Amino acid sequence: GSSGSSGSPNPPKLTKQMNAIIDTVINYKDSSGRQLSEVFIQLPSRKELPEYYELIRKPVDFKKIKERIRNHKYRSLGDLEKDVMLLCHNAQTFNLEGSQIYEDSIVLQSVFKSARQSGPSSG
Repeated sequence: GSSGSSGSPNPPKLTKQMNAIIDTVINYKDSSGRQLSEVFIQLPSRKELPEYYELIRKPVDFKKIKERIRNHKYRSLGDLEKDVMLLCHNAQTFNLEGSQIYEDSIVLQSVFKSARQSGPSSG
């Protein structure tokens, strides 16, 4: 099973870490201005595109991932990875390979990992 009440609110050292990563991933750009996270901001409704929810297991978005950090939901950094990686995979599953949205997914990932290290942390 799993347990861990949300007694005290995550510290500034942890919360910040989460933000840094994402804040960088979502802000990360590839084209000459055309961001990628754009197509990863909001998702299609269940009525318009239901099939999406049929194949996709957990169609999560970015607005939700962030809403959690501010909701003291995520217990540890790992949790963030579970979603972040999910929000990406979901795409590679829907969007064809070597496609426009595809490549992006792969990129966002490379940025996520790097972020963890390359951040505001300045000894």
